[PDB]
Amino acid sequence: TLRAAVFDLDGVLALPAVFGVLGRTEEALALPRGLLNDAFQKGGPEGATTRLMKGEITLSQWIPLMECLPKNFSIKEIFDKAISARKINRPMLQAALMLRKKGFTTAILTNTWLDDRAERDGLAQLMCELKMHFDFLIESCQVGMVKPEPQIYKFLLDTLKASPSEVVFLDDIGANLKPARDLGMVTILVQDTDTALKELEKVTGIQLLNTPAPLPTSCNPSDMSHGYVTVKPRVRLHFVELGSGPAVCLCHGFPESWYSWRYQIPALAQAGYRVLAMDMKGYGESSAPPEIEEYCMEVLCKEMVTFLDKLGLSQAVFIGHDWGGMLVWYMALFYPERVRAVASLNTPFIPANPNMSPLESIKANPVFDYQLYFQEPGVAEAELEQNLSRTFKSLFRASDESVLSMHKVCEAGGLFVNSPEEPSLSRMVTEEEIQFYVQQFKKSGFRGPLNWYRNMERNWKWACKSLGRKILIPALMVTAEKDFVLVPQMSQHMEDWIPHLKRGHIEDCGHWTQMDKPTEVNQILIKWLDSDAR
Amino acid sequence: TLRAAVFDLDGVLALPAVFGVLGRTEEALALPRGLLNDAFQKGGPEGATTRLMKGEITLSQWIPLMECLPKNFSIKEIFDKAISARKINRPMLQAALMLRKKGFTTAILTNTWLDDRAERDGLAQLMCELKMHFDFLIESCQVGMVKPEPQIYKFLLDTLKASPSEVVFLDDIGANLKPARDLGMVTILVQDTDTALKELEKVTGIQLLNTPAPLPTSCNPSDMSHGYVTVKPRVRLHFVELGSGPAVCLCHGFPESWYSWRYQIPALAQAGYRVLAMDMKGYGESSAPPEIEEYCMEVLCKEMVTFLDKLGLSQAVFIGHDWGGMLVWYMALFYPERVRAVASLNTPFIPANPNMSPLESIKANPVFDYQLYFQEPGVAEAELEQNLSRTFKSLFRASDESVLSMHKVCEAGGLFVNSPEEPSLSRMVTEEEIQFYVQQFKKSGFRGPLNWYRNMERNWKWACKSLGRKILIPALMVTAEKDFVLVPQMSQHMEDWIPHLKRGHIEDCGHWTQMDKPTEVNQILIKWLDSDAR
Ligand SMILES: OC1(c2cc(-c3ccccc3)[nH]n2)CCCC1
Ligand SMILES: OC1(c2cc(-c3ccccc3)[nH]n2)CCCC1
Repeated sequence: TLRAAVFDLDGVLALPAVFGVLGRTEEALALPRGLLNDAFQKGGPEGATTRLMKGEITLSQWIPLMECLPKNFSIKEIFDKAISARKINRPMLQAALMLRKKGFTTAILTNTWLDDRAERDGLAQLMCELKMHFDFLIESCQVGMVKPEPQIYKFLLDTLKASPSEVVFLDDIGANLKPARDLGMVTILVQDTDTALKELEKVTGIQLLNTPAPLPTSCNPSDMSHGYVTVKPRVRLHFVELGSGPAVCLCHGFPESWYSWRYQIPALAQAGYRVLAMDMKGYGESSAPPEIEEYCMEVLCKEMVTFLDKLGLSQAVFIGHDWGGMLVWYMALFYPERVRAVASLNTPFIPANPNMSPLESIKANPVFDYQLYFQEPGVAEAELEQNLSRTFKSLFRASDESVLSMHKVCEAGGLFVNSPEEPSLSRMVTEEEIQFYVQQFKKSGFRGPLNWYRNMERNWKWACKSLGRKILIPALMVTAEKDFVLVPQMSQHMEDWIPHLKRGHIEDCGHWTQMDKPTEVNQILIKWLDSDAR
Repeated sequence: TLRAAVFDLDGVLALPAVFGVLGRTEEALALPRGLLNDAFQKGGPEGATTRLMKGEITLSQWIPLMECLPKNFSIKEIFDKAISARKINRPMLQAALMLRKKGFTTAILTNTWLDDRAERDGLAQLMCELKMHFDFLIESCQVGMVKPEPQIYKFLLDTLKASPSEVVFLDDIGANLKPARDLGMVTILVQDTDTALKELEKVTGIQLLNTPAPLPTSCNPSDMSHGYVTVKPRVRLHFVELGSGPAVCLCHGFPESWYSWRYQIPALAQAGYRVLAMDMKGYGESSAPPEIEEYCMEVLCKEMVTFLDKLGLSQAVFIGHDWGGMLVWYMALFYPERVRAVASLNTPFIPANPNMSPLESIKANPVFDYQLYFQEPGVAEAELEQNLSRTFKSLFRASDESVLSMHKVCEAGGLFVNSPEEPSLSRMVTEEEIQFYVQQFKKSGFRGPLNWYRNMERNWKWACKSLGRKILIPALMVTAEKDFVLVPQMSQHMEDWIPHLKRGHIEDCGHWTQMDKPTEVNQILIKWLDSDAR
């Protein structure tokens, strides 16, 4: 019985193989077969390459291997092209990801070097992306041992804390497979990925090939960088930070958390962006003052500006969902100099009606009756705080899983009057994911979050000041087909106020866009960021 | 008697003035005098410009002002050049900085616009740099009021919480000065900065002109973004983060804090870098496990790699001082792919002697006898923790202020045997700055920090593995003339191991480089970052 899987980097987790080059260089440059790729191996265990793979010398020290050849011949150039062409073998990583999800201890065992080239970042980025998905990364140059030497396999077994018979070992080199096999490990010679995965599938008894498209990488709260900024005495804002590049500020809706962006955080960071996933004022680890006025759009926007000020950021791309989407449009209208680009999921931009009170506007639409239920302080707090597990299980559901109506809420006397005491677990969320929201809401409750709805008149007066303005900065509107509150049609006239507005649309998607359709959200956002936000 | 100072942005805190352009455009393009600059003012209070300055419309909406002129004529281009040429009037900001340090309430009052141009970041950066140095920033487009209207001055007075006679008002426009003067405020017509400062000097009774060069901007701990990363169960690393751009990781020495970089943090962020000022393992808000082995170079370096991994950073420029400088050279030798560039202040790179034990090496040099005193667990902790204020006041001193010898420490039985109970406050530190270090050291004490010295044999064995390597990545060595422990001569042979090594040297500088000579440190580091780290 097996509980561990070991993968080689080159020719297994990363394709094309490092030595696929050479074979290609010799052929292309019409050089004698094997000359290059044998001069590279010169001296064997006492040679320059073994010293490099053991970490005795760096790649730049090794470049002068050194060793008729033409004028336009460079080992540096051949190796730069080879390392840069090498991309993650996605089906292989997907299989490793599946085995780990199924309880396996996963590891990368590779014959690698200490890269000190000017272009070393390319490989550093690749290793950073791969290493996060595995329990261990064993590099020859770090341990001072190499494949095929028997010592590295005994080291591998020690790190895994497993007997040889409990381990699968995948490698593209037969010589490096042999010591694993002779110790009693299950081995796979990797030629084409498909047959290697068929062999891995048969041995583990787990479906790896032709499996449904997996969900994007999520976040483990304890493995994140948590940031804290005091925006004013007694008001501190919490955020989760990941990646380098242009700052992308993610703003959640009601009754959410930074965790609502769990599928977007790794994806956007990987796309070349510095992600700042907020816990909005009144939520999670951010401060939750009791006063209603502390949650009016003007104060919330001013505090987001202070957040940028204190972090030393002149600009950030503002991506919002729900109430976050609303704030995000107001950041673009009142502080365009601080907004690099603006994007909203579900929340349209509707200019304020100066001739109609917001209470008149809300009463005119029956979908918005829950907003009137949210007006009286204490009422909705009591219902929502009564049973936190019930609250999140009832709300966080796909379009087909609906349990709550949202209509006639005030007349019925609550959101959960037609709802079960023990709602079933939605396909979008795990029990553990629900419990995270439960734990975050135990700190401050629903007073702060609900206060976002208690400034209708205040927000209306402030928004009326921007009635003569137009949003001329890069903007994106993402509509969700099955959002029965924030309907795609509500966005129809936005081009009148945002002429250069770009659009995205997600079919079979409910209100909880980020967790309902994570892959589609990431795809739309990355495409727009790369084209409009740099 | 005065306690408040108000400055205009244009033609006062920022030069050249916005309208210096036009006068220059008309002249250069041989257009009728005033045509441009009057068509701009068309309609007066009901005109397009007043609507813009009140925040009714954006700058891009205003561009089509609109209004024989040539083919190669563009208001967008004229305004882009004008805004980009405008730089901070450093002597004016320096004067504002002096008044605020002397107890004054400072404010910026400006007739400005909502900038939504593609090049809006330039101005956003300028405002971000200026606003941090003032109590208030009053923008016409945010308040819906403009200069010269009497309402903005009553608003100014309200925000300042001061009577007119307590306020100095500086402006380059006579019309906008008049309402402040007629209310009873002291006013200054700003033409040339020197006479304006002479007038400001006479009225306040504070020296503003020809004052000694001020210290760089420092950090107020409560105004910083504090980050926290768990590198392994029970080990969390704390850092202060400021700025955008390439990640610059600052590593302090013994017995320091992230705060030792207080003068570098704002400067490097302003230079276009993302500063991550660490609380090294065993210090401040970072975890301090008791075990000695937790502080060996191999573990500390591995944890710094995990820190980059969890933050989603493939690379960071590593700048270290003292023990931080040592770690930083080992990051370059063992993880070159994760180090964009490497810089050390005072700490030279000396390869390990494989034929001599580190205890033999330490005994051979009498300057290093304190390291032998630091060996026995509990001994140095007791002396250093006895009186924290005394510990920091005795250590943090300039080359001329020496109170401790560091020689014959073991024979004398301590670092402070020749030291006073109440040492005088060094010129480098304030009482408040000393108290910050006192408060940070109250959490974990000196066990963790001292354990950095308790791995001599372990560190020696690990360093011996890198003896065949060379540092080929961008590197900088900064020597301090009067550091009597980390002498500039100790660095003499570094070119043998780091061939492309760049150098910096600071005269009349002791061991505490960052606080001794902050201006010179910032200048050397920024110059090197911009040339070698991108
Ligand atoms: O959070 C809900 C919600 C979301 C909004 C909203 C308010 C303003 C703008 C956008 C959305 N209002 N209400 C969805 C589930 C139950 C209430
Ligand atoms: O912190 C001190 C110190 C600094 C170092 C050091 C150790 C290793 C490398 C560089 C410096 N060893 N000791 C300076 C004041 C009292 C001790």
